[PDB]
Amino acid sequence: APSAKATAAKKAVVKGTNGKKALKVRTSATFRLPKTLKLARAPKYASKAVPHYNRLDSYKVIEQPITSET
Amino acid sequence: FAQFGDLKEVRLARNKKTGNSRHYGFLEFVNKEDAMIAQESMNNYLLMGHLLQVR
Repeated sequence: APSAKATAAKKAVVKGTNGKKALKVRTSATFRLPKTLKLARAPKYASKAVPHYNRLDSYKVIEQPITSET
Repeated sequence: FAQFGDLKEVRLARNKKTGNSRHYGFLEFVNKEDAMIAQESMNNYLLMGHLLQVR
């Protein structure tokens, strides 16, 4: 005979009935990388230790006027 | 032992004097196969510091 009630109890005592896994169905036939975190650049030091002063100020932009006859 | 099948009848050993158990007993559930699978399961089963043996 099967002793059907016992076979449940058979696996019960030696394993502990935690035999059911769960699965999540992947409807997509493919698989790509999960959108896991991408953290933010918060350094210890700064990259060049000084904000550079303005390189292209106006007094540098205009180099000369012209005094010519056109 | 209901769990291992329908049990027919059970009986254990109690003292006839200040009645308490001498720590053994007997059983038949119905079947030979039920008996042997229960034995295979609980052959050397454990609990606090007795351990059941079965025949």
